Amino acid sequence: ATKAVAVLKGDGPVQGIINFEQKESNGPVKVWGSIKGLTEGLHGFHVHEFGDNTAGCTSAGPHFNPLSRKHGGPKDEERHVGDLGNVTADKDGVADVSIEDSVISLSGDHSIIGRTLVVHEKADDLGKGGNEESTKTGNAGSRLACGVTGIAQ
Amino acid sequence: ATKAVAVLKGDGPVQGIINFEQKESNGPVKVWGSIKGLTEGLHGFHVHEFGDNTAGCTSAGPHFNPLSRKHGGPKDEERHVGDLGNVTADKDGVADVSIEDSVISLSGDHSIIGRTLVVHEKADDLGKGGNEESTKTGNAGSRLACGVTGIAQ
Ligand SMILES: [Cu+2]
Ligand SMILES: [Cu+2]
Ligand SMILES: [Zn+2]
Ligand SMILES: [Zn+2]
Repeated sequence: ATKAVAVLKGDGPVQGIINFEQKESNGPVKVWGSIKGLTEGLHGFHVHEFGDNTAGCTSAGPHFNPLSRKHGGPKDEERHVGDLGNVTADKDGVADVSIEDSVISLSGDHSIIGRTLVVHEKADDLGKGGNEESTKTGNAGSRLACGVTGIAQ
Repeated sequence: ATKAVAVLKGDGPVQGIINFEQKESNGPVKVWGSIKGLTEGLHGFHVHEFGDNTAGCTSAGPHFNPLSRKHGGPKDEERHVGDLGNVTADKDGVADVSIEDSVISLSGDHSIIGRTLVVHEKADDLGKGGNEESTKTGNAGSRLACGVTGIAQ
């Protein structure tokens, strides 16, 4: 399996380790791990275009979007490659992430290797919020923690 | 030109930003930037195999070595792909890095995207130290700071 990992860090208490596994290069990516230091509820969760951490999470740029589409949820045809939707933190502040996605890859043009995984302040509205922002970022708000996605063993 | 960047951090004071530019795939990669908080002198500088920051610099693994060769200097035919040799810190603790290398790439099999750049405590002996450690790490010692190499604009 190609395997990857992103270690999320930010200026606040949010931190975690997200694993990626893709046993077959033409199959889906499994995404799992823990994020702690979160407020309870839903948090936007995306792969952004750049693996650039020179100005914290800001320099990651927008959502990874090689096909130049509008923001959506991961179940939508109209989405960014990087749109993984939401993760859910429990009342103890821990999101135990478990996602499977067939649009991102660990190889090829849709590869997220060397790109930044970001967990956001608020819920991703999945492009249904009735404004321009909904259609670019899902209104998920500010970037709480991020990590460059790296090749793992 | 693909571009990449690594932001180096560790537990101590060592930190910097390293840029990569490769105008042509199969052309040389230019490597430049600045690392501060170093002791004056030579410091080993390598791309390691994994972009895995879960246990700090230790989980980056060994030098990036897809051709299974012995450790060397960047001018040697017998080297690891990740062997970028030494960088030099002036008396104010700053290494102004400026390197061109044609063995690493920002794409293909020798791509360092998603892999960890590491700067070391001691000088790399470029595989000429006559012990077993020399042919693996160059006796560069401990890992002061590291960063996952990410895609930049
Ligand atoms: Cu995002
Ligand atoms: Cu090294
Ligand atoms: Zn999006
Ligand atoms: Zn080496």
